[PDB]
Amino acid sequence: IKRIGNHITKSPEDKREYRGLELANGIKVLLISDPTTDKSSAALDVHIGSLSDPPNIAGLSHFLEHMLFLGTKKYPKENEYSQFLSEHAGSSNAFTSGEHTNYYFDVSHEHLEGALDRFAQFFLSPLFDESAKDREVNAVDSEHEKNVMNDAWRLFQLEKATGNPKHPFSKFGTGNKYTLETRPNQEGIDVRQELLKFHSAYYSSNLMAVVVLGRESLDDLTNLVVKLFSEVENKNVPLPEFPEHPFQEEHLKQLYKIVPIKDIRNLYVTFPIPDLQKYYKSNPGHYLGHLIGHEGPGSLLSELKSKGWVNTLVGGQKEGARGFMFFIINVDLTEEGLLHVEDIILHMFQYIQKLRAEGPQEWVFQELKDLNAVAFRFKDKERPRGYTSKIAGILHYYPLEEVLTAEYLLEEFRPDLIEMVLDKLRPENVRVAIVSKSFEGKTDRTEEWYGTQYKQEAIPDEVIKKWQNADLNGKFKLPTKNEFIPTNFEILPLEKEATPYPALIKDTAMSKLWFKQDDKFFLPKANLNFEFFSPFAYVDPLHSNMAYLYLELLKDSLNEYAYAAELAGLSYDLQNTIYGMYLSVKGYNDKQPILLKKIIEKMATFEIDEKRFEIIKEAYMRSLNNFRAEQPHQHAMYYLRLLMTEVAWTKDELKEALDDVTLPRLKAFIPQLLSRLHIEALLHGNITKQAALGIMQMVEDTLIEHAHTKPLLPSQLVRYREVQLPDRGWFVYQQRNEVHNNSGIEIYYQTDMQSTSENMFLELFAQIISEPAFNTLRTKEQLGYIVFSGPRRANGIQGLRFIIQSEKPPHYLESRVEAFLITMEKSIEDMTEEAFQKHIQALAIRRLDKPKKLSAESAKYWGEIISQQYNFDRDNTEVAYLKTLTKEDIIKFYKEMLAVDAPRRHKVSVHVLAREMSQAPALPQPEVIQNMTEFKRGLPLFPLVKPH
Amino acid sequence: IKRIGNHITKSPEDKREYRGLELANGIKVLLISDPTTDKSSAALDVHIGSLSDPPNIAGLSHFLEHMLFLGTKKYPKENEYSQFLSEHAGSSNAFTSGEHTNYYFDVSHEHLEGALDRFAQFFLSPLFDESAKDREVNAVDSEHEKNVMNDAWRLFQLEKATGNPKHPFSKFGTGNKYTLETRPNQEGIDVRQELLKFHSAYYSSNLMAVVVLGRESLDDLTNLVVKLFSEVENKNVPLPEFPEHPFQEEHLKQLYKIVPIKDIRNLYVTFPIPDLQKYYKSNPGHYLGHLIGHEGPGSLLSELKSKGWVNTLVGGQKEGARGFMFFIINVDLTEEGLLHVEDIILHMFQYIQKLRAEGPQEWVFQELKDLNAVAFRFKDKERPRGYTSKIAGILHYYPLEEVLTAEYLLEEFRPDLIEMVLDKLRPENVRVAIVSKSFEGKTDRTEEWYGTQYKQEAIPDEVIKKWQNADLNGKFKLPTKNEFIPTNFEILPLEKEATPYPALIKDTAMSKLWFKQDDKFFLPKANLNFEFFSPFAYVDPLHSNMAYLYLELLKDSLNEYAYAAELAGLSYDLQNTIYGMYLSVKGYNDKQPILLKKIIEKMATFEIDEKRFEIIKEAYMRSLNNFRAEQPHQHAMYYLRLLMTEVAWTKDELKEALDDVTLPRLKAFIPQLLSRLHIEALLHGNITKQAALGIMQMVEDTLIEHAHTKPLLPSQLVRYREVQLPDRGWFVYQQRNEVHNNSGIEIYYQTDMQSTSENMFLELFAQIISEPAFNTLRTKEQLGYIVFSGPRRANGIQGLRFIIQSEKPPHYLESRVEAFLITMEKSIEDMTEEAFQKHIQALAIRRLDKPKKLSAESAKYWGEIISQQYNFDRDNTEVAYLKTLTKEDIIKFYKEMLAVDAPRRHKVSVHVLAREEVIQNMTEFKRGLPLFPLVKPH
Amino acid sequence: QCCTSICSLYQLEN
Amino acid sequence: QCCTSICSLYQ
Amino acid sequence: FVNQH
Amino acid sequence: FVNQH
Repeated sequence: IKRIGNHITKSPEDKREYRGLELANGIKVLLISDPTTDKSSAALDVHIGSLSDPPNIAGLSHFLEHMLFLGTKKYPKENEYSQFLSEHAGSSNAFTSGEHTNYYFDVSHEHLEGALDRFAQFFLSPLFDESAKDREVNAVDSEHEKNVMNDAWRLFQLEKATGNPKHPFSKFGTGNKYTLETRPNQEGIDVRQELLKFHSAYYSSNLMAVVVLGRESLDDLTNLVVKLFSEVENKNVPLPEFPEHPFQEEHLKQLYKIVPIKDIRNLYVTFPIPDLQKYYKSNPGHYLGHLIGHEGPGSLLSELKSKGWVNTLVGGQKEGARGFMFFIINVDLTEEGLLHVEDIILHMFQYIQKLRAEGPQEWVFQELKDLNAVAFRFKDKERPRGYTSKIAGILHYYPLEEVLTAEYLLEEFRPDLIEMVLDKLRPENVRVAIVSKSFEGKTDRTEEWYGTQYKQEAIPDEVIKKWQNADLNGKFKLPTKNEFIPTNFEILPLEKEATPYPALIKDTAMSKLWFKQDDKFFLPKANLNFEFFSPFAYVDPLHSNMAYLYLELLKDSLNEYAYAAELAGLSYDLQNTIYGMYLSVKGYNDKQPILLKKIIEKMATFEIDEKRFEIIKEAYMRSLNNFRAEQPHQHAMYYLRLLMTEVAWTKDELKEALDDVTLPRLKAFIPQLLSRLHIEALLHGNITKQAALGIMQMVEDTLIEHAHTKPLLPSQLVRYREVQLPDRGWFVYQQRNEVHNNSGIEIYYQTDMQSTSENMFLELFAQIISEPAFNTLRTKEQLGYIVFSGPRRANGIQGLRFIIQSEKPPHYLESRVEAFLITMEKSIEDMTEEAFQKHIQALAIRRLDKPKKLSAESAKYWGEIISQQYNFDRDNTEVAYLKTLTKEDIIKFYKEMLAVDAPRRHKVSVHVLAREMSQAPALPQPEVIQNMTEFKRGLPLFPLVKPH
Repeated sequence: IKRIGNHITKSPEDKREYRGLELANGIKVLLISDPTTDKSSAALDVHIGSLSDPPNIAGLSHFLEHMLFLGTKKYPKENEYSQFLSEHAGSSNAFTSGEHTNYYFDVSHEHLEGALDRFAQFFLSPLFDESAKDREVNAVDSEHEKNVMNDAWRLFQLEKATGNPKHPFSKFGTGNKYTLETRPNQEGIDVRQELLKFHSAYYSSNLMAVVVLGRESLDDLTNLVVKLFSEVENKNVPLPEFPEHPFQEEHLKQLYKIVPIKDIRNLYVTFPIPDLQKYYKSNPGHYLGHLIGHEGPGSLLSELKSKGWVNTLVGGQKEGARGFMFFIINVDLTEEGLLHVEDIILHMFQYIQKLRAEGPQEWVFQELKDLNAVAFRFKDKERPRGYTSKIAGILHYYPLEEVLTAEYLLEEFRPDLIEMVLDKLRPENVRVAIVSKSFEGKTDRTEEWYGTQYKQEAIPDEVIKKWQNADLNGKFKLPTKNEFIPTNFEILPLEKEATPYPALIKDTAMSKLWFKQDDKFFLPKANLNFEFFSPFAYVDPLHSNMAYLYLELLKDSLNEYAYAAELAGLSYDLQNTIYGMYLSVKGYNDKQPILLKKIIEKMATFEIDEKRFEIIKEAYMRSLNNFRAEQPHQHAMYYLRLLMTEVAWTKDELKEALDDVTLPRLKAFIPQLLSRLHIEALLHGNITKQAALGIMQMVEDTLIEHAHTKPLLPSQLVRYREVQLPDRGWFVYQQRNEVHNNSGIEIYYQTDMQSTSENMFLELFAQIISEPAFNTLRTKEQLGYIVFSGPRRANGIQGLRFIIQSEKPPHYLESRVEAFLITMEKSIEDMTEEAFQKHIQALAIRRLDKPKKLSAESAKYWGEIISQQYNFDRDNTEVAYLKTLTKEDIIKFYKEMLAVDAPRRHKVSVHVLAREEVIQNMTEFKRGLPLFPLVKPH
Repeated sequence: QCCTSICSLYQLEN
Repeated sequence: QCCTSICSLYQ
Repeated sequence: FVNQH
Repeated sequence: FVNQH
């Protein structure tokens, strides 16, 4: 009751009334009301990172956030937060940064009290025990043990390592069961006392801020927040910070050499700069990020492209701790790009000095400020989970008025800070880092935490005084006036024939359409997407490889044009599929035609630059062979969708059939692919119907004019179908992951086709085991960190699956899955009516839920139009069938389909094992699959789903 | 009783025994005693044909031969001959020609003695009851009615009935209800007394010679035929001879513009000549037509084909009756061959003039004699049903001591005979006949029986006298020595890999090979078989069109070299399949590799002629839009395959996607098609085990070095599966035929996937109800001429089928089939154990035999390897299983899979209608049904 | 066995 | 949610 | 080719 | 492109 805000800045598109305040104990509280929401939520952000861990025990903050979810004294049950939150269509999640720790959930329609009061005790009073601390560090160990091979983490910790080893930046965030358990009892340090001291010292103070997305009012919930969060008492803890940047001049001007595990080639150029979070009005770092990392005509990337050294390069300024902040120009490299690193960085300082001679530009600021103002004014709707975590996560920095207008509004263009940061970019401040697998035998030093190898090649002053000596220009220039900036923001009125679902309007043997004027959102922007079909796109591996090569070189040769469209708010995406290729163009309403037209005329009338093809061919050949370095459970989810389909090609087919693709073969392939084809599309958003038919008309008329496109026969518009497993069939086959020390498994229970009375059986059974599967297989039995079980739907055929990867041998996992099945059905027959109706209501709220963003319903329409079912109202009738179900119905579903003694039982298993690798029932002897095609030769195939 | 006979001439590679002699009444008999055989037959020929039918009734020999099989005196039940015959694993058949009429049957090992006594009663004394006559007139009408729109019959009767209207050659041989039933009973003539007169007074012991294929000895078969065929009474009927021609020199030098219903273009040239049938010592006509119809460097077909006028040429002797023979040269015409007619015929008389100036040759007669000498020394033995009626048909023309060597050896050279028959070929003796669609409407005459429209124009004297100006010979020259004539013949001895069934000897990712050195027949011959699997050949109708034009154009570009090897017995077939390309080279073992490697290095390194590509493209577009005129029983079989298979392209889509075929399009297709392919092969018969390896190694070597062929990864050796019909499901697909006035149908019961116990359920039920099906549909119900019932083996899935076309509505016609299945439901249960044993015995005789021709061993080993089944010993295991089945098991199979109220019942039907749930479109049908698995290889 | 291409066979056996 | 996937999630 | 009767 | 991070 200390501080109340009067009115803050909101975009005039929103309808959500807001209120900010501050409590007696110094908590920054923000209130959000929404009358028409369906999942309310709240969040919290304690401003304490893993950079306040004690020096002896490493990764205490992460172990504490990981242990706080389990157990309080006002709710002594182990899972009562998770169990009550999952009975009511909610889900909870959390993470730790280097500076703070976010706690957030979401919950159903009005269950604010019963989950917010459970979320408040989180900090009011927590209770731990021996059991939890003893079996939770195993899950944190699995967490680190899956990230010991992740090159996004190995490079991160190696940047943390080679700095100032007396600095708190050189600290480890996770804990690997060794710093958490083995070291503290090696020297007798207790852990529970460390956790109670950490929490009572840091978390209970003023530091945390809260936000809650309520339905009721802006006075109904102010009282609710005050009563719950008044207790936590201010301990007057000042914010931890440190003005000393970790890079002292002894370890500046240095060039390491790192050896990865997955085959990559990269070049990092690191600059240190002082803190610029205080300047959030002029924002000099975004200016220099816009001027350094900018593709287009005559810019830093395009010249390095033209010399064949660089694929791409991301610039910008990288944040750090509170006191300091980085600046990075991160590049990737070609085969002969690693020979010319000094010339690459020479061109980088050529472009720096060419941007240091011209000086600060006001029209670039005005352009960027207009673009951020237009991008703020038509800001789309937000999902209430994830959003409240962000705006609680940035609430510590800004006052009450601009809590929302963060990095959107800019007041002044002050060139003095532009010159300051542009002076701090000097080759006396460089730290180059090269990653290449060509350094196998040359590295002396190795990392202890992760186990990576690197060097110290401190750059002698030859190449420094080659960098800053004489820098006039190459052929660089500043970017020009943008022409894709929008000017038409008029919402077209709803026409006479206004439909709630997309209607077939054109139906020819060449194309078909699906059109809906936007009725709910009223934003001047409309996405539109296409699915072109060709029977020659996936005939053999070679024809499945020219497709990716052609599509990629099309995307390569058009980035130069359309980066200004992606910068103004028009984004496209063009990738291949099994059946044909794909296109999806979204963004502001004014320049979809210009862009789509240029994409089509660049698609049909397409030449090949030979050296670019010869670069991309190798960048794909090195994108096939590093599939062996990736997660085990992803190899399970790859192998299952390879075996359970009609035709699919392995990663071993395509790298053999890349030894045949040549320039003339690909060059003759595009007239073969674009000769006969068929288009399927929906158009959605703010467009009239005559202009919709004109847009797709112009599309197929351009393909007619340039490609000589003919329509396909209707008897060769076909899809693929799923193999039918025998009743009482037990199929398993194992493969061995080469580089990960974990094992993995995915098990598949196949029921039947897509019906309107049979999707709710499997869906309700997958909702009744959603919380207990996690609860007994990851928490109680500690089988690993990757636990997931749900419905899988490919080719119409629906199945219930289990994804789990662990240290244990996989057949142990499959046995304890069967034990979970038996214990689960025993728990099903015991449950009462009220809990069963609670599960039915939880599924009737998760599934009967309107989408907020316009792309969230365009991905609801398109994802079923590409499945050829065309059932738009399956969200109403299906859940109207869900309301009439009896307790017996699910047992009758379970017994003859999913049980061990079942007559209709379909089960296939994929075991991925490692590099060197409470009463389970009796399982029948497996039959193993040693060949995929001889497997799929003796089994029937399902019929395809008839459309609606 | 006669005691005549001497040593019948044979081949020295033969082991069969022969004996010929006459009877006291005049019947000639040839006795063949073969102890190894499994079936047995007897046949005879009556020298009275349909040429001497009474004038009032248009055809009585055919109606007599249809009415002969019914109602013998001694065995008076109607179906008795074919019920004693079909239960002992035999099926008889007979026909009636202009001057002859054969009657042949076949029977099992021992039932010959109880089969001749049903067969001699066709000749001793038949009933000819009228109640079995009013039924057979309709069957002869349905025989005629399917030939009314058949062009090879319309041209036959227009060839006959344009000549002398007084001569008996211009009569009508078949009969409809008009001439048999309707015309006589209006005029008041009884057909019964005409059958009794025509069989009693004109059908005798002379003009009749029999033969028997038995397993009994020399002496025990001679008395058998004497005991059974001495009762045939003699009448000393004179032979129906006439020495004059039907062309009396006023029917010459005319041109017949004939309008067809099928879009065809042909040129018929006809020369009348007298008989050379007495001249079979020199055989001048075969000499002359050999030098006329030759496809080789500097020939007639080479010169006319080189300028785009003709696609094909046939020249030789079209025999008519005793007294006269024709001499014809028949070509096919292109788009511009239709309007350069007199220049074509001018070239034909230019080449005949070159044969006049060169005169006779002796080395060509020596070559043609040595080729028939080696074609007779190594002679493949024919099947018993068909070998008897052949040498009973030609037994009327030769002496008893030379019957087998009748057309297989030649006597001394007679040049003056060839000179006289060459002098008969003059421009004043021509009869040109033109068949073209372009003559429509301009024609003003109609044939009485077939309705064919023809216009008769006498050719002007300017073109006859410019055909007598034909001395500018140019590039026409006589053929050279052939080099495919074999000289090496030895058997290779049996190696230590003595296998009764061929096995793998090579299995790579590139090839796969099966090899059986032949151990039965000991002939210097060999079969080679190939399949070049490729995943591009049936992707799109455009790729099926480009495959078929590639294959046809390759076969056209190679005939120039291949026809010198076809005459010497080296026969090759190249065809396109939904999977890839089928190659098959068969013949003598001497020159197999030269022809095979020439085919390979013409198939890989091949370029295109523009003019030839256009002619082949228009010809195949014609052959695609031409299929609309086909018998209505064959559109149904076309439609069942269209619906059952996974994916199939119709005739309508092929001809529509044929428009976009160009030479640049086809030029890059061939290296795409043969870029990556898997080969599967069979070769057996007189080959060394390593020479099999060589003959596959040089094939894959030549292909990989001339076309850079890479192996095909085994995830793409896929084969199509079959649509699985739902249980208790009935489906109907209707369609309309446009050309024929009849309605077709095909009923299909899907049953289940192939197995040892399923295949014998289905085949034993198909052996139960086949002869009752023929009897009770066609003999009593008089639905139609064509009627068939049996198994349908497609994609490893079994089925039972009914194919019948008729005058009736097909929705009426299906109910007769279902009432037949009820009738044989009732009949199969109220049935004895002995006749069930007979029925399960005759299937164990038909399935368990041994083929004598080596190409039939190849046609079953290859016929099973291409099914991916590999079960080389189905006969023994499966027939062993057959001996255990009981009548209870067949009622299990019926009441479950075939009864009208059966649970597992799979019913699909098509309908082809006359010109005068349901299946709307086949993609929405095959989309919503599941697919069967594929068969597991043995 | 129907030597001539034209056929007057009593029945067609296939 | 987590930012840039370089932070450490609970589930 | 020869007609072969 | 700019490092949004």
